[PDB]
Amino acid sequence: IVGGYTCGANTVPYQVSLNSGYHFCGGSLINSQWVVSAAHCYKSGIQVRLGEDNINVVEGNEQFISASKSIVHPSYNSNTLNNDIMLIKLKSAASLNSRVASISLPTSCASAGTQCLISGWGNTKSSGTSYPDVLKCLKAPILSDSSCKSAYPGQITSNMFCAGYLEGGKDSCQGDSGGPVVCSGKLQGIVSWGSGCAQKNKPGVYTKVCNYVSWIKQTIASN
Ligand SMILES: [Ca+2]
Repeated sequence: IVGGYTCGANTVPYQVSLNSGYHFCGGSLINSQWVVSAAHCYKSGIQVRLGEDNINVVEGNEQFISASKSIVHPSYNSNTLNNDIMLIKLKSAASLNSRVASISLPTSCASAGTQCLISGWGNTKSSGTSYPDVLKCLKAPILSDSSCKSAYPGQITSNMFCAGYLEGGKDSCQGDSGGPVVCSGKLQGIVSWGSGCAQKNKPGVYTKVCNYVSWIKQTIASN
């Protein structure tokens, strides 16, 4: 997250870190057994880390649970990042508590102009690299479809939305991929892509989770 703030330990209790020996992506806990992330975060060999604040210090509220299964969307296209969504099943259920909690899936798609909470352990610099140890947060508004398409001509599908600030300075970034975009208390987006981070006229692009609720529900009813 570039231009964000330190969230505060465990104030984003649905945020997970995906670890393959190191943190490499975020995700969102949607019930005790399942995490939503980005398909471009797929790796074999994922451990889900819940209850994290500092990802480099065991502070006492973590749960580390191996994935048993990962399910990339059947229509994921890694070239365009259309359908950039994945489900990860935990080998055992998380113990839900004040620090480890699920986020609701949406009933309706979020509206342009809504301010959402985006969070992650990704890079904090637009130019260069600095990765934080504690979770960072950003409030960013959803942009209109027309503004999103103008920013990335020929690249935005109906399964993507833009959020952020066209002047630059505030955005998600590498290492935040797969993490949540929460709007009105629901998971509406997944950190998916953008041209650099926090550059002028290049807002973040997010997977539109409301288009995937029926797939998520049928897949979790079946696995
Ligand atoms: Ca920790």
